[PDB]
Amino acid sequence: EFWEVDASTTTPSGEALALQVTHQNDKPFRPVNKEQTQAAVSLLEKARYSVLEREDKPTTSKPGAPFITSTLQQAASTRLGFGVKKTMMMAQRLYEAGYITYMRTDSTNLSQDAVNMVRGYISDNFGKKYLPESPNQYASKENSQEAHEAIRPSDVNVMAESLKDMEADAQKLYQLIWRQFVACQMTPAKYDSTTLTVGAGDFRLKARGRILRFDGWTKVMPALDRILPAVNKGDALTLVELTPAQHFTK
Amino acid sequence: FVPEEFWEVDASTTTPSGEALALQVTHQNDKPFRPVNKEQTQAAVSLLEKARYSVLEREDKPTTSKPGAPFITSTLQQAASTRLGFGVKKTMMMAQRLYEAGYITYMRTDSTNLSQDAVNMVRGYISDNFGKKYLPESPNQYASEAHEAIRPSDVNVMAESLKDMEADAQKLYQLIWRQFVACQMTPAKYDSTTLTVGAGDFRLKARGRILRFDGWTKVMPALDRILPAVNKGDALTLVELTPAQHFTKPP
Ligand SMILES: [Zn+2]
Repeated sequence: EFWEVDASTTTPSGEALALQVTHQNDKPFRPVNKEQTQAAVSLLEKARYSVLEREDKPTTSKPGAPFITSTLQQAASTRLGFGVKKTMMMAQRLYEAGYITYMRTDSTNLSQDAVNMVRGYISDNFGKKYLPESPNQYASKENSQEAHEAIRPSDVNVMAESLKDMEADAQKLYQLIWRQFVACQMTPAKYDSTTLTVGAGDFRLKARGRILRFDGWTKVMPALDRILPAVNKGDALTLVELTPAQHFTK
Repeated sequence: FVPEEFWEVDASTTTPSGEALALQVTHQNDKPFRPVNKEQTQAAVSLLEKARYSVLEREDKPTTSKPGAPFITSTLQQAASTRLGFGVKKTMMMAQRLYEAGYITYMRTDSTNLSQDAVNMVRGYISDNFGKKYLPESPNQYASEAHEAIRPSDVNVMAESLKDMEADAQKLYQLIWRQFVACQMTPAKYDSTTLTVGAGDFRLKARGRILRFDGWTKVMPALDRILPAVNKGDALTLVELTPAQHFTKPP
């Protein structure tokens, strides 16, 4: 058996930052028993934590394409817990009430009027950094009347909340469709794929993930590694909790 | 630090689709699982390692996380301890400093009240700096000597632009400022999933939640992940059981 110790800390600005104890005395931390682990905890409890290093690799996250039947079914399942049957049923009701485009489609195509309508909405409700220079294209081939279209809101100015006549699930499904559509025409989110190294007494702790630099499309559609609060080399952290756990090789 | 009164045992599993699923033991023999020492934890592990894991139930439902009330003396001390690492005397001293300088309301109070002017002031700020979805239709009132909660005299004055206030007082102000603004913002909303699992004489659960709207957490960070698809009756592959205990900074 061996033990691991995770630590919960608070950044200078009061944000939560989870770390894993990786080293003690410059070597790998892996106590073999409760005795050694609890002693490490005592020491960890009394140490002063600070960020020793922050290694960044700039990255950008592109919004996803507007929904089609397959992607709507996957997203509704994941974000809303809706099975395939419920999803198509609610999509059907929405389509028939005239709130969204046809629900059976395998094309991410957006008509010209739809692109202009959403870019107008983005331009009116968000800063200019949220609007790409040109429309975001998904799927090769442009629109032309009777062509297929992605599943999208008939009118972007209509929010799920305004659908007072549709049942709860239909409204939730509409909000999901609405968000994916608006987000697909917004700019990429920008992050710093990072590794934070923290020093505490004789220990070294680490966290890996990404720090948000610009939310971009995520402002309307929350993105599903993990987002770490921004911290800089030299910053002090406040220890709030230590969690030792026991693991077995087999 | 303060060790929790009970240890806990987590299970690392896999679903029929091969996706990782993390669980926590909640019951043994139908009663709450509450091992008081490492020893009774080893026992539970021995029984769980040889058991069969099956999904008993899956629940998906919308949940909300309302903002907390504006600070009063006690809650400010606690938040300052946790978020800034300030001892009570240091907090009160910085508070006294911020007060005598006219930046915050009186720092010794048990009241979560906010004057009509204060409310209108902060809602105005919220309206100008955030979307419409961030401003409650009606103000938020909290349940509850002074007569008003600790809050900034002016919402427009930011900690950064204080003055002859030292570093910690500026930080203490930001904390007070953020709590004040967030208490008048809308709730954060999520879509939660709860999985219940059966194994031998034990029951375990997994809780996950997807953020749908950050609301108040946009200005005041809250202090979890996406659960894989599985259905009632699905068997799970057991990977490893992990006893664990939490040590938390004392009040
Ligand atoms: Zn076709």
